[PDB]
Amino acid sequence: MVLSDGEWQLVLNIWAKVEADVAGHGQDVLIRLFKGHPETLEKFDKFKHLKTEAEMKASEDLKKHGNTVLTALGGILKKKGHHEAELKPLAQSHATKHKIPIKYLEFISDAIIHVLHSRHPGDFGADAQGAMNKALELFRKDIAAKYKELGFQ
Ligand code: HEM
Repeated sequence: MVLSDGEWQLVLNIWAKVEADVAGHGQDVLIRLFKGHPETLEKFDKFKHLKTEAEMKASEDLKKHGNTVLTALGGILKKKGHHEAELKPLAQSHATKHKIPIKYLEFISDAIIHVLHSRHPGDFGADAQGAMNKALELFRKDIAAKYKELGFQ
């Protein structure tokens, strides 16, 4: 389920803009995730104390984790169609340690798309949106395959 060269270029072109403020994007993504799907917040022992959007926005640890998430995703995206090594430890920890259903990965994928549109209305047009959908679909597909191996799928 392979992206074209042009599709990868669109993905990484918008991603280079994310990289001007990775932590801010990452915090926005986690806030969108937690507000839209509160069950996801409950998987984070270290964030479940946050009861309001303002509290989420004020948390420096949440911002840091947002940076961690998007920096790791950036690493995956820059490997384009060959991200096996980067994806492996992530699937492993999310399956066995953090116990994160694939469905929650769908939720965060949608949150990323939402945030990219919110912050970049002009640059993140339909072509880039579609290419980013495909890149995040491939991410989910490959994680789900590792989950299946490990009996978490
Ligand atoms: C784009 C998708 C995601 C990426 C790239 C990502 C990345 C990471 C990374 C790099 C870490 C630290 C290293 C590790 O433990 O593997 C981490 C930790 C963690 N992730 Fe994710 N993650 C993603 C999605 C999610 C989702 C959707 C959830 C929950 C709904 C989640 C829950 C957790 C938890 C609970 C930890 C440990 C947090 C702590 O330090 O207390 N992850 N994630």
